[PDB]
Amino acid sequence: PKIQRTPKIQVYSRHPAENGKSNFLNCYVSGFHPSDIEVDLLKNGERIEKVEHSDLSFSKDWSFYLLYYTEFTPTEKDEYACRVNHVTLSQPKIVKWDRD
Amino acid sequence: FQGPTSFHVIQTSSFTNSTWAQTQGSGWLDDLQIHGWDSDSGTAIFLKPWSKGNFSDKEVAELEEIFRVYIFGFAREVQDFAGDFQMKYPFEIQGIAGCELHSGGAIVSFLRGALGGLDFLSVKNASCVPSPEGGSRAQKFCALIIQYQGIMETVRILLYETCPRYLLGVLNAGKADLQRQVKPEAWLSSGPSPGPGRLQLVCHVSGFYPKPVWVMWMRGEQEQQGTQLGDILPNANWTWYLRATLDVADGEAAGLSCRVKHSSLEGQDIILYWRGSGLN
Ligand SMILES: *[C@@H]1O[C@H](CO[C@@H]2O[C@@H](C)[C@@H](O)[C@@H](O)[C@@H]2O)[C@@H](O[C@@H]2O[C@H](CO)[C@@H](O[C@@H]3O[C@H](CO[C@H]4O[C@H](CO)[C@@H](O)[C@H](O)[C@@H]4O)[C@@H](O)[C@H](O[C@H]4O[C@H](CO)[C@@H](O)[C@H](O)[C@@H]4O)[C@@H]3O)[C@H](O)[C@H]2NC(C)=O)[C@H](O[C@@H]2O[C@@H](C)[C@@H](O)[C@@H](O)[C@@H]2O)[C@H]1NC(C)=O
Ligand SMILES: CCCCCCCCCCCCC/C=C/[C@@H](O)[C@H](CO[C@@H]1O[C@H](CO)[C@@H](O[C@@H]2O[C@H](CO)[C@H](O)[C@H](O)[C@H]2O)[C@H](O)[C@H]1O)NC(=O)CCCCCCCCCCCCCCCCC
Ligand SMILES: *[C@@H]1O[C@H](CO[C@@H]2O[C@@H](C)[C@@H](O)[C@@H](O)[C@@H]2O)[C@@H](O[C@@H]2O[C@H](CO)[C@@H](O)[C@H](O)[C@H]2NC(C)=O)[C@H](O)[C@H]1NC(C)=O
Ligand SMILES: [Cl-]
Ligand SMILES: [Cl-]
Ligand code: NA
Repeated sequence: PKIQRTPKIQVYSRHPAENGKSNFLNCYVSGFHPSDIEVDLLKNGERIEKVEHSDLSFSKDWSFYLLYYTEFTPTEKDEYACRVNHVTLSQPKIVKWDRD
Repeated sequence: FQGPTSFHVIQTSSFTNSTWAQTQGSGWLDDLQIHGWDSDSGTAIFLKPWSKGNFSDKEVAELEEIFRVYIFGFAREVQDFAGDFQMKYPFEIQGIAGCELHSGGAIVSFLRGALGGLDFLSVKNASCVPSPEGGSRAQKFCALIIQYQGIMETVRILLYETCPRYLLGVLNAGKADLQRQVKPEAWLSSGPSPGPGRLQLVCHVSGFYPKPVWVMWMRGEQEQQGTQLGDILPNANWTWYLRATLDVADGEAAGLSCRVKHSSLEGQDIILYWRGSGLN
């Protein structure tokens, strides 16, 4: 009734990245507690306004999870990321998208 | 039949202080959301045209009223009792209740509750059962709740009588979406791994529905036991993404392939072949 859980943050594209081809960028935030959380998707460090997200849910161990997504067109140079703030974080945690 | 086999509603009630609490709620078929709860109106949002299952509008409205009254009363009662229960603010309560269809046809119902992210209580054969993690606090709660006229009877009816017929009606009403088959796409990538002359190969599988999937790194007909599965991650619009990785010596990556089996493929497995020296 007391131990807080820091969010796990996973950033991935819906389809394999192809420069110039439209795609979708996903940020899955999970395993956190309590539920209050702030999530933004960034393009070259700037907040994307047209972002959608799921209604709050939680897993079997009661940890919350949320999916944030936006349409995006990857390029060779542009950088995308997911920026999260939670009570467990001193400052926002930024996880960059890695097509690998 | 394929697709989800369970319906459940969830509750998250966040108590900021003695005078401020807010509740979020929703309805689900396994991990697929089918209902939202609109706190602006105190009513449900039906996310699919078939989300009411076989229920009449009157019964749906009666259930929304039950939930509205419950959400309001719950916050109020917990604020009144918070002192009696040695409760420090802020705190969060979670609940989940529903039913699931098993092989052989039995439908089993459940209700669980949490405090501070830990199990607190459950409902076992129409009775409030305190969880050990809830300690004496959960014991006091179980003794308190049963004193409230009608509450346990309404829970009993909803869990063991209303939920099973709802579940069956909605699994039938939603079958064209719930039992659709959506083919995955798959691709390979590679990356460095910590060991000397060690590489990590990645088989990506995305866009499949229903959720069950089989992905394996292979050498001809030999399944590579070293295959490591990632967590199944959601996409928007009811599909999933999964990565299967393999850690391999540099000179032994040649000959590897990734094999994907999914219900949608009609026995035509996807097979991707890893090729060396940067040839994709
Ligand atoms: C929403 O759907 C529910 C599921 O309906 C079925 O499935 C869907 C997918 C479609 O294929 C539908 O066509 C189909 O009906 C409905 O719930 C079900 O209703 C039926 C009756 O229509 C009911 O069957 C009755 O069952 C009892 C036995 O029930 C006990 O025993 C069984 C095990 O054997 C146990 O599982 C049950 O839990 C009970 O313990 C039986 O005595 C009845 O027989 C009498 O009636 C039949 C005519 O139907 C007659 O031939 C006989 O001779 C006899 O007189 C009958 O077989 C289902 O059991 C019930 N199933 C569930 C899980 O509840 C649902 O219907 C509404 O609720 C019902 C409980 C009942 O009150 C109905 O009249 C209601 O309309 C439907 N709508 C809503 C709003 O929920
Ligand atoms: C720990 C064991 C269970 C755990 C959770 C249970 C409660 C948790 C903590 C509760 C503390 C206090 C919370 C407040 C509770 C209450 O505020 C309220 C009501 O309050 C008074 O109750 C009276 C009951 O008779 C009621 O009377 C009705 O009045 C009407 C007009 O007069 C009609 O006439 C009716 O026929 C008549 O019944 C009266 O309104 C009302 O005021 N909730 C409840 O009813 C029970 C809570 C139910 C919600 C949670 C259970 C979830 C179970 C769900 C499974 C899935 C649902 C089925 C699928 C459908 C989906 C489309
Ligand atoms: C209980 O909390 C409410 C809710 O707002 C909280 O306070 C905000 C300033 C911020 O910390 C939020 O995250 C919290 O949820 C308090 O209501 C606020 O009261 C202050 C002054 O009392 C006022 O300036 C704000 O506008 C109010 N905001 C809202 C949303 O009502 C409330 O006063 C707290 N009550 C007690 C008794 O401490
Ligand atoms: Cl409400
Ligand atoms: Cl599924
Ligand atoms: Na209301």
